[PDB]
Amino acid sequence: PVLTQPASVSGSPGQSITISCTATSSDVGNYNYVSWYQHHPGKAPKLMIYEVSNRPSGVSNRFSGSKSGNTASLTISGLQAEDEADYYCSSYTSSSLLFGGGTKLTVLG
Amino acid sequence: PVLTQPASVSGSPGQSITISCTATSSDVGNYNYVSWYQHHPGKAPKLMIYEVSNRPSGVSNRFSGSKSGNTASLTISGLQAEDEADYYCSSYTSSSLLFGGGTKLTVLG
Amino acid sequence: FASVYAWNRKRISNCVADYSVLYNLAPFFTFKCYGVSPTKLNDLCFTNVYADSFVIRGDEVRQIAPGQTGNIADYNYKLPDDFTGCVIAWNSNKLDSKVSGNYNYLYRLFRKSNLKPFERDISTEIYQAGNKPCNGVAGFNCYFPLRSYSFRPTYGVGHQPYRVVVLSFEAPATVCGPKKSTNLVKNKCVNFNFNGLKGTGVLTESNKKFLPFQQFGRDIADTTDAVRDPQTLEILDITPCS
Amino acid sequence: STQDLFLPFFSNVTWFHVIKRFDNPVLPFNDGVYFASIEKSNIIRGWIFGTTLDSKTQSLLIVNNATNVVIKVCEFQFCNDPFLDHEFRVYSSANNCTFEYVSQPFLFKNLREFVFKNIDGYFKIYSKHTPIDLPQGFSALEPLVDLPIGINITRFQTLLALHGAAAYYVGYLQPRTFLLKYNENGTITDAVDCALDPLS
Amino acid sequence: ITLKESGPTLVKPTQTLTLTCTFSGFSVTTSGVGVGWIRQPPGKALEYLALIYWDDDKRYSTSLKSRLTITKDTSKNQVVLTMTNMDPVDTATYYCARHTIPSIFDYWGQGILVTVS
Amino acid sequence: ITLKESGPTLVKPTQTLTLTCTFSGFSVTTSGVGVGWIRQPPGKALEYLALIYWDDDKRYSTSLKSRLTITKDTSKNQVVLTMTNMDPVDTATYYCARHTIPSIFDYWGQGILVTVS
Ligand SMILES: *[C@@H]1O[C@H](CO)[C@@H](O)[C@H](O)[C@H]1NC(C)=O
Ligand SMILES: *[C@@H]1O[C@H](CO)[C@@H](O)[C@H](O)[C@H]1NC(C)=O
Ligand SMILES: *[C@@H]1O[C@H](CO)[C@@H](O)[C@H](O)[C@H]1NC(C)=O
Ligand SMILES: *[C@@H]1O[C@H](CO)[C@@H](O)[C@H](O)[C@H]1NC(C)=O
Ligand SMILES: *[C@@H]1O[C@H](CO)[C@@H](O)[C@H](O)[C@H]1NC(C)=O
Ligand SMILES: *[C@@H]1O[C@H](CO)[C@@H](O)[C@H](O)[C@H]1NC(C)=O
Ligand SMILES: *[C@@H]1O[C@H](CO)[C@@H](O)[C@H](O)[C@H]1NC(C)=O
Repeated sequence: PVLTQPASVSGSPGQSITISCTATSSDVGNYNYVSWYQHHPGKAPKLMIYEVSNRPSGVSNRFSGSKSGNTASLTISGLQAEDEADYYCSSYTSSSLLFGGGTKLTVLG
Repeated sequence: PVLTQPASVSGSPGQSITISCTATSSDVGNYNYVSWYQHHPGKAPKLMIYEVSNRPSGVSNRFSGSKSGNTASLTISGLQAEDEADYYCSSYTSSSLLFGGGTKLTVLG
Repeated sequence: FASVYAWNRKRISNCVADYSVLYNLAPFFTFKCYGVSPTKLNDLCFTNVYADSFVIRGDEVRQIAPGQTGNIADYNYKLPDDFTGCVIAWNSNKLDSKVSGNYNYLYRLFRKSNLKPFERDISTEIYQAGNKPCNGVAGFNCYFPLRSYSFRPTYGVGHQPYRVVVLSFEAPATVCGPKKSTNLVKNKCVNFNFNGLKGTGVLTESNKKFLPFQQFGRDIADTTDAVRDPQTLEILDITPCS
Repeated sequence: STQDLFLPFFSNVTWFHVIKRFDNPVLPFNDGVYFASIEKSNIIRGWIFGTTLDSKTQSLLIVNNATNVVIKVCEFQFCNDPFLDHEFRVYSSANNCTFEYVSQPFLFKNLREFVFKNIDGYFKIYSKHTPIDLPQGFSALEPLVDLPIGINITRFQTLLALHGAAAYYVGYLQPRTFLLKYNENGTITDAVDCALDPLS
Repeated sequence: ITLKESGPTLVKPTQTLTLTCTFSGFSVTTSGVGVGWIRQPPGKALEYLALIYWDDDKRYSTSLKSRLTITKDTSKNQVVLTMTNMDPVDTATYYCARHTIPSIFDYWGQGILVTVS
Repeated sequence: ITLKESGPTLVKPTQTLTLTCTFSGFSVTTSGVGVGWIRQPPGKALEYLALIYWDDDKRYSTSLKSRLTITKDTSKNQVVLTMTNMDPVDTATYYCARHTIPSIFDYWGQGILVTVS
């Protein structure tokens, strides 16, 4: 009953970065309500993706996602130097909601 | 980065002998494109085996081959007095192609 | 074959689509369909068929499918989530590879955003990765969009080149499968189907003077009593069996 | 007895002339069109069928020449007054093509009759050629080709060769019932228009 | 659509922490809309604490169910969360955020840092 | 499938050796097919010199890269290899052969013997 993520991801600006989040339980059920957040130190967490692949307003079209089985992925296309943040996944379980461990993104240059 | 062969091979007619060729580098990669030649002095070199174990047309079924690791072997069964020739191996490397030192075959009698 | 960054499409129409001829191209590596069965291909007649061809690495073949992402799927060749058709790929090392590496096959590495399904981008315009204009000067945070594969004979599985063909299968249809047929039996008593005209009875020689454009005839009760054989163009007189 | 789109008997047929000015208007296409012409010097070469009648929507272009007939379905940038040069001066460019068909030519004065129908996506042509206002007498037209064009038609135009004189007639088909008589060889020899008069 | 937070930043061991969230731009009495609390201790991921719905239905994290109580006052647009028996290890930034189904939390506030000592 | 070789048999020191291979029975301008040269000095094994591909991609032995140039004429079915700065030790029989992937070389010609003196 824990959402599992990679510790970190990296690549050069202009390249594609993939951040994965996988369930380790069946408690997630349909697992069709996966959210992704972008957290900058000193700032409130921002919603980037919801309901697996939808964007909120005020969000760049460089951000998109999808699901396969019980694993979700966040895709960051055209990586920018401004994308350095801690990314988190979140989903529902039978009696609670969970957040992922958090993946640290680094931009190379 | 040199293909290594025995100085010579010998045996009785009607029997089977083996001519070996071993790579001494990883530049060969898959080492799956080994060619064997039978060179009769005064004439052009003839292809006997290619792609490790395959025969060209115009080649006796007495000739076959195989691979183990990064070493190739040419098998000559039913050895004839007409098989007295200098045998060569060839393979690809990272930026070029190489030939082996050459093995001199002698038929006893 | 075209590079993946610049995949080549041609339209297929007004033909008989024999799908057995493409199983004698190479041993067998990757083959998958979608919305269609491999064994119903020589039957279903399509409104439009498109063939998209390109060369990629073996490890990239898995990206050419609905729901996939990575590099090729996003920046070079994207398929829709509702894609219908069949994908064929095979190992082409023996034709495409070179000793020092075949550098004539390119793919896009640097791209501002993901492509739409069946979108292509043939541009080689300099990509700005940083927050400053380089004005064409390939220095820091400034890149040429494309990279080469450099395919070699020494490469193992997954690094070797593969030729990929995607057949997109889509109103009046023009791309139909082949039809089977048997021998014609005369002066006996058979069941029969002549180019869609089904019936039963005895087929005999006819003396009906059909016009050049007529395929079958009828009696005074508007019931079929003669057909033209679609292969021999002969007229067969149809009567009930004794 | 059959119900289909036929040209009603004893109806009004529009008579256009070709010369020194020729008639080349864009005419409507309703349920179907009956086209006929009388000429000696082969001035009428082809037809245009479509809707926007320009490089805005796809259109069916049928043009005959000395060796074959060329049928194309494309988005054509048609001329304001398209013609053949006795070279092609019908359109400036074909930007998007979907269908093409080639066969032997479709084409005492020479009388040629054509029937153009567009049913369920199929554009079908019937025709006959005989030696010779319109003449009296009766003859049925045989089919030429039924093409899977798959387009709409609302208007059409006749393509003339410019460099003689000719004339052509245009009528329209209606969903009437006719009584057709087939002779011993299956040739239609006579017909009755069941809505012409109380005797019929 | 904003949410502001206020309350104690320093709490003594075994005492009770009370945080008040004040929101504006929306109502919490509408269907499908609630308000919840999340915390983030240093070096750790976001942790769910409590959630109150428009109908006064109150739900809590299973591990803190016995320690948390959440109430609301719809006349002032305020939500109050109290956490009893504060431990020295309970040092984290607390956040107030709007709760919905298709998207779990959004419009997160800046958060308030609470240290127990 | 046949390949014939012709050219100088005697070359002076520091001069350039030019050999021409004329082929028939096949076209070089096809995928997967090239033409290369190999030499065999007395008492030694076969040594790779140069390879030209159907698309005019030119490759050379790393030790002779600066000394060899290979070109082709597809109109006459001929391939020409030139080797500059010939040394007294560059005495060998030169061979023209077809190059493919599953088989590095085949259809070897009889070869031409070149001596430097
Ligand atoms: C390609 O050539 C081979 C050998 O003649 C043939 O068997 C195969 O059917 C051909 N491919 C197609 C699609 O016809
Ligand atoms: C192909 O069909 C034509 C009829 O259009 C027929 O005359 C011809 O004999 C057929 N060919 C074969 C091989 O059956
Ligand atoms: C059109 O046909 C009618 C008969 O239905 C006739 O009376 C009328 O004069 C014709 N019009 C012309 C211009 O001939
Ligand atoms: C008729 O048109 C076809 C196709 O455009 C062309 O190949 C042919 O030469 C033309 N015939 C003449 C006499 O120009
Ligand atoms: C060409 O016409 C076809 C319909 O026949 C249409 O589907 C296609 O998108 C058109 N292509 C262009 C470039 O307009
Ligand atoms: C023809 O017109 C109808 C409307 O009456 C429209 O629904 C149909 O799509 C049109 N077909 C073409 C090919 O434009
Ligand atoms: C049918 O055709 C024949 C010629 O083959 C002709 O003599 C006969 O009169 C025709 N029958 C009729 C009713 O026209």
